[PDB]
Amino acid sequence: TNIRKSHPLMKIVNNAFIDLPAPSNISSWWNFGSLLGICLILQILTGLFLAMHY
Amino acid sequence: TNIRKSHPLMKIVNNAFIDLPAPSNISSWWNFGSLLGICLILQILTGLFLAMHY
Amino acid sequence: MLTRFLGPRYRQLARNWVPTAQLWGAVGAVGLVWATDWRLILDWVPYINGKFK
Amino acid sequence: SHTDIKVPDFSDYRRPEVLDSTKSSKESSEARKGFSYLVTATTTVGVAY
Amino acid sequence: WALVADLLTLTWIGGQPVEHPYITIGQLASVLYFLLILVLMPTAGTIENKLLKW
Amino acid sequence: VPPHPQDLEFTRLPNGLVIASLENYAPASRIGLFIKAGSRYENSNNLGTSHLLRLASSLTTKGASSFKITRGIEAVGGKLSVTSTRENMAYTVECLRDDVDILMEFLLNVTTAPEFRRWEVAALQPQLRIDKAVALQNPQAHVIENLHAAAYRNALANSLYCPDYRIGKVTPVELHDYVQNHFTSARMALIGLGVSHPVLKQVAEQFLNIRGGLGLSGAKAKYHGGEIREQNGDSLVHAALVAESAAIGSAEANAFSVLQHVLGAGPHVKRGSNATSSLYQAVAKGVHQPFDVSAFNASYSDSGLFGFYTISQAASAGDVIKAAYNQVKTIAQGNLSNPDVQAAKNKLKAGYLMSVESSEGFLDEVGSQALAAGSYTPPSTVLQQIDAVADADVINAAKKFVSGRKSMAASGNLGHTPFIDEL
Amino acid sequence: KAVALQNPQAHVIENLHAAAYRNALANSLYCPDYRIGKVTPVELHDYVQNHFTSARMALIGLGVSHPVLKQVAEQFLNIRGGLGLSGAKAKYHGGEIREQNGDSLVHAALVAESAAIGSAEANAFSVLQHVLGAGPHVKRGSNATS
Amino acid sequence: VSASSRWLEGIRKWYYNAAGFNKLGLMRDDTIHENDDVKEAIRRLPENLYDDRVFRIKRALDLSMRQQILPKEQWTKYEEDKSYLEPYLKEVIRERKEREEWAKK
Amino acid sequence: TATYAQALQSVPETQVSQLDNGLRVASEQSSQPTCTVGVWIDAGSRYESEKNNGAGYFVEHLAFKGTKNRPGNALEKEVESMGAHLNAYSTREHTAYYIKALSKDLPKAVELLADIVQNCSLEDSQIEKERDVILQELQENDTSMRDVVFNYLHATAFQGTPLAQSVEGPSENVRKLSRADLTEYLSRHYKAPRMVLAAAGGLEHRQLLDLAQKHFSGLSGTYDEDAVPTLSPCRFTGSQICHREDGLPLAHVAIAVEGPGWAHPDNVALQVANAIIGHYDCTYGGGAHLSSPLASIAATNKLCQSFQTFNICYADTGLLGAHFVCDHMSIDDMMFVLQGQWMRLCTSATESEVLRGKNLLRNALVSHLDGTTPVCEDIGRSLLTYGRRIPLAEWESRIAEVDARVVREVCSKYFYDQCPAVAGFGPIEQLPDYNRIRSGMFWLRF
Amino acid sequence: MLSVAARSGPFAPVLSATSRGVAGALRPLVQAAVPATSESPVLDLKRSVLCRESLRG
Ligand code: HEM
Ligand code: HEM
Ligand code: HEM
Ligand code: HEM
Ligand SMILES: COC1=C(OC)C(=O)C(C/C=C(\C)CCC=C(C)C)=C(C)C1=O
Ligand SMILES: COC1=C(OC)C(=O)C(C/C=C(\C)CCC=C(C)C)=C(C)C1=O
Repeated sequence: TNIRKSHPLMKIVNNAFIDLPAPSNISSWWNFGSLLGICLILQILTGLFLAMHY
Repeated sequence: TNIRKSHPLMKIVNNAFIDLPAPSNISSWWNFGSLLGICLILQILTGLFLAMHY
Repeated sequence: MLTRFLGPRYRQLARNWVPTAQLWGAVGAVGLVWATDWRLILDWVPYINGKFK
Repeated sequence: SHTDIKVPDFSDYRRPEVLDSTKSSKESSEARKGFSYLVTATTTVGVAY
Repeated sequence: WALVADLLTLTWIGGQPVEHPYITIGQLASVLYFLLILVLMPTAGTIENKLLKW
Repeated sequence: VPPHPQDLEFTRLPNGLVIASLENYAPASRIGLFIKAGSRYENSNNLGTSHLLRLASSLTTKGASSFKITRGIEAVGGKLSVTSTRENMAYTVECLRDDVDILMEFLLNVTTAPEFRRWEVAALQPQLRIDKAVALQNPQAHVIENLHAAAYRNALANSLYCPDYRIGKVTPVELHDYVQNHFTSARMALIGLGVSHPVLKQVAEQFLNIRGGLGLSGAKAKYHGGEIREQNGDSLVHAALVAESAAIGSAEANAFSVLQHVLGAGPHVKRGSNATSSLYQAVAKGVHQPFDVSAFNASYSDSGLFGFYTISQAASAGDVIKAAYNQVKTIAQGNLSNPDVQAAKNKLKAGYLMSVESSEGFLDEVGSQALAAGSYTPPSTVLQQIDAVADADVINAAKKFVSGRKSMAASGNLGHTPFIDEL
Repeated sequence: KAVALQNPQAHVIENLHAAAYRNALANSLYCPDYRIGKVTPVELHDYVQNHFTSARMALIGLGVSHPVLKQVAEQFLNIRGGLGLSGAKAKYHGGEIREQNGDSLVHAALVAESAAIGSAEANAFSVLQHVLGAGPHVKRGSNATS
Repeated sequence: VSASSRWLEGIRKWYYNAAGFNKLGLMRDDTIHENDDVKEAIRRLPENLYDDRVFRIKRALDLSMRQQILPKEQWTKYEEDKSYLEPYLKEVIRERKEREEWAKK
Repeated sequence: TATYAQALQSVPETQVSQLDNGLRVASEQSSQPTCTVGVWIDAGSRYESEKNNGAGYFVEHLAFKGTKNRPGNALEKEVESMGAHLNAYSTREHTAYYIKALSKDLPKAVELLADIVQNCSLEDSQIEKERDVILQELQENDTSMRDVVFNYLHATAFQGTPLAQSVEGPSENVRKLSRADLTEYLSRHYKAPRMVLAAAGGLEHRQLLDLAQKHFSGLSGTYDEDAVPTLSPCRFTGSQICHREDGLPLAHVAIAVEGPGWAHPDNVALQVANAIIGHYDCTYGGGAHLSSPLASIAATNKLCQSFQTFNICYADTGLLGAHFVCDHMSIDDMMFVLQGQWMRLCTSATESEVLRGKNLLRNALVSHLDGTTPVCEDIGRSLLTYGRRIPLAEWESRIAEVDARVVREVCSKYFYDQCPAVAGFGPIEQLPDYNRIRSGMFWLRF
Repeated sequence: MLSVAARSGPFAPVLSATSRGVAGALRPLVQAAVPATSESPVLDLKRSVLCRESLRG
């Protein structure tokens, strides 16, 4: 066995961003899901720093 | 098949609070885990309402 | 294409569940009424006249 | 030999309405569920409040 | 594409005062939005199926 | 005050089909289509085809999908069962009087318009393995299957259960071929119970006029002899010793049946010593503890296997077998009474009459008779035929067993089980 | 057992022996299916104690010296308390075993009792084997002398 | 038969060409959306058709990935477009509909 | 051609007649050349003490081993020589001894039955041989998981009552029961008003009567009086017995609510509902398409090897439920589906399925009453439990009256929110906890 | 007196839709349950005996 595949925490990562079987032909348009992911974190991070003075 | 056992969302619930095999002899002292759970939510809920005026 | 659920058995099914769907609605109503203190609906109930007039 | 398998006396734990081997349990069943469900009904009423 | 184009119209109108042109075009675009999604797009699918002998 | 009965009506159509019906004023009805299509008609290239076929009675037909057959029959609370022997396949269908019509239709559809769809047949293959495992938990089934494999080189040698290597390999085309060439008019019989002759005769003339298959009762079973031995460790050894006897229908067959009762078939008393059983008392005398024995008698269209079957602890096998064999020898040397043959005759007659007491037993006897003989022989004449058997006929059958080339099958821990050579 | 049994020859020869003898040589070189999982530690112990004894043994060496092997044998191989000779005696019986298969190819072996090894007759059989034909001598040959 | 039928046939041929699955060597039935009825029909296909169907889908997904298309001569021609799935799908639906009728009584 | 309905009327009325004893003699004359005669007795194990238990099972063993007029093996010799078959059984509530023989042989068959049922020779050497035989049978019955679970279910459902006992008794009783014990049990129970001579086939009722007076006259006449008790009711409990044994490869589970006794009219509606649920076995053809949803879901999802619903009847009580056999990881799904079906029927039973239930039941009734043997048994048992013979036409009428409303009312009464008796054996780690099985006996939807 | 299987002896399998798979002709067994130790499974990889589609009220 591996470490990625078996560890309770890493499993989740592995099954979602590493070994996840993805279609070979998805195009940009499929990128907006990860981009929303980034926008969500970007909104939270700059949002927190603003809350430190607002 | 059931509904609890198979549904992606309910599975998690089932595996954590319904069919979870638990030892038959745990005593009060084992309750503090759920009590911390309640305290965490209680702190968040009253905490939010205070933030609406603080 | 909901013509799948149209027939004698489904008609028998609907009836068997009516007293239950009706009693569930009575639960929902009184439950809504008692939880918001529905002035309009409550004032008619004999006791529970804790709003005097 | 599986015929030796006793069933331990539970008189020590049985509700009074179910103490006689001589008679039905069906009679006291309603009162018995009644009593136990009244407890949970009163409780929910309490929690609702 | 007419839905996306109709949504440009809607935002453009939305950013404009409720005076001349703007009222009736923004009124008709609203009808179009719902005529498109609710009636036109489905009808097209049925037609397309038919052209394919499906 | 019971109603005066009715006679069975019997009819051979010119195409060879036979129709027999009895109007018992019964609440239920029973219709069976008996066909000469048992495992003996299989060959080296298609073994197990009649097994999968037997398991395929509810697959879709023209005129009736699988779902319909199942739901339709269950809606009226009836049955559809297929039963096979090395010679026949019998499709029986059961239901109350008022429902004969729909059941008849499903029957005709299953037997004359099967579609054997690729995917439905693929899904059914695993059932052979479940079906075979369940039969094979009775040690008798292995034994008798090996007994036949050992005795014949041919057709009767085939098994009633699909060989393992064929599970998953029998094809839709092989099922189609098996039906087209065996399920034909000249190889068929439509028997009815609780129906009327015109109706069965109408049905047969409209739907059972199929012919273009093979012809008679065989390729001809060539009795050969030999032995099959299966090491097992079961604490109990099962063994069967047999020799060629006589084809069913012949006078000699009845002699063998009477011999079977002189020696001993099943028991008559719950937990009894089995006093009138020659074989049993003969083994018991010199063997102390767990054992069973019984004469065995199988009769077919062109052959027969008669002898005995023993069950015993691994170490007593030799003794049990030898005692049994010697007991038959004793009758072959003339040591047979007259009241013994008389008692055997009574056991045989009482049992046959008992065998057709019910609808299921009666219908099967009428169906098998129709196939084997093309006739219906009333209980009176069967009783008459049994009576014609003389003591010397029984003695002669025993003598035939003793000197005929033997066949034997045995399973268990065989360390003390003799080889024929040693009998 | 599965790996050995993928060569059709192994089934054949195992059944050939089962068919020919009623005894000891009839046994198979592979455990019967019904025994898999059932052979016990006590049965292994018993098999060793009664067969792995001095009078039934031979220590052969290659690239070693006689004194060393002889020393080893005198120190460690002096075990005896088992059975005695070469058998219960194989009683040749005869008969046939047939396994229906569908393999496109039929494998068959026809045999009769011949002679025990060591006897002069055994050599006659070995010469007969070569008159008739054992394996091939030429890659992809007609096998003229067979 | 005449002028009109050919006109509806040429309109159908026109849509077909416009639809563009042909450009990726696909056949119409390779584009069907997979619901249960369809999933079952795929299952019921014989070995050959099933294998051909996977190769076609693979050939297309590959093309679709690098956003290329097949040379014009290798496009599937309309009405040379074998509807291999149809008979299976039809029967699976027919089977479901019968279950559905029985479920009403 | 006659209709089904008409055919029910054609069945000859079972003739009932009483002796100056209490011995009821009943027969159903047919046209068959074979017949079945027997004696049904209101003696079982629900009548036994505790020390005593196994008494009748013990008598059954001795019954065919010698009488005073026919010693050691002489009886066997007579029965076998006429080609007849002699058999016997015993439940918790009934004992039977019956001969299956040629019609001419009726005189001898009754004569033998009489001799066996009265002049029994419980000879010391034989009663001593039988203790080894019965103990071996106990060892044998232990290997039958199914027989074990139904004995467990009885033992838990009927806890401190005589009904918790098995027919064969505990081993300690088998090795200690004396001849005195047996003789006393015989004296108490094998007496005229508690027995019924039953027959079926080619016999005229007068023959049976003559024979009954000829060979049974000599029982209860100068007898009865004080020492004849009735049957006390048996409290149903509602609990669980789990015999965990991971060594066995399939789990056996039997669950049941308390049913009403033999007498109750509502056994018909229960049998209809049970029929709707039906039975399954891995050798049934038709998997996915089976009508019964339990059967169908069990076959496709492979949730079991077999299952059967049942409705066992005793004096004023009974066990109503189901039994199943399955792999260790399927006990939970199996229970869920089983319980799901009971509630569905309790609340939402539909008409079409009720007709199927009624139809399955009409076929079962008639298919079973085929042959002199099942009918003779039916006559004997009926008279012991019903006091009458209930003609098929009446059973039909009772079946015909059942509609969906009745099913959901009658199932509700027995199943809805009631405590089951649960018995498990084998790999039962996944047998749901009792509280959860109890919570599956009602529904929050409803 | 035909009906090979009922003439007692040769084997006769039954398959069904609603009833159970039967394998059941004649050989000894019955007089081995008496001189006892004739075990049996209790539904080891099985089905079920006695079978069903018979009853009463
Ligand atoms: C916080 C807002 C959202 C986040 C973080 C989110 C995240 C994602 C991610 C990571 C994917 C997989 C990659 C991809 O196809 O882009 C995805 C696919 C999808 N999302 Fe979202 N998304 C969000 C809002 C939406 C919205 C607004 C909808 C439409 C109501 C939507 C419906 C879908 C669907 C149907 C898919 C499957 C698309 C496909 O596989 O072709 N999600 N999303
Ligand atoms: C929990 C993480 C977030 C925090 C702590 C946060 C906190 C704040 C604070 C303190 C302000 C006032 C300061 C300012 O106006 O610049 C603000 C403004 C705003 N935030 Fe957030 N926010 C968070 C996530 C979001 C999200 C998810 C959105 C939605 C995209 C969002 C959109 C806005 C907008 C539109 C404004 C007002 C426009 C402006 O920047 O002036 N922020 N936020
Ligand atoms: C937000 C704070 C915490 C939460 C919500 C939390 C929640 C829980 C819950 C729900 C359980 C299971 C039930 C029980 O035994 O109580 C548990 C068990 C446990 N927790 Fe925590 N806990 C928290 C803090 C801690 C701390 C501070 C520790 C010690 C560093 C700890 C170590 C453990 C361990 C070892 C167990 C296993 C105990 C056993 O099974 O005997 N957790 N916790
Ligand atoms: C995100 C959820 C929470 C929010 C929104 C929240 C918000 C607040 C706010 C606005 C105050 C100032 C008002 C006041 O002093 O009463 C406060 C005070 C405090 N909170 Fe929280 N809080 C949250 C969770 C917590 C947690 C997890 C703890 C740790 C148990 C906590 C412990 C405290 C304490 C000790 C005080 C000061 C004592 C006091 O009440 O005067 N709260 N919180
Ligand atoms: C195979 O299809 C997929 C992609 O290719 C189009 C993605 O790119 C992503 C990317 C998702 C990320 C990185 C998680 C972000 C979510 C949060 C809450 C931060 C997912 C899940 C996916 O399934
Ligand atoms: C078998 O042992 C366990 C218990 O018995 C002592 C519990 O009571 C709980 C209770 C935990 C809850 C309700 C989840 C709360 C967590 C959050 C973040 C709200 C868990 C998990 C458990 O494993």
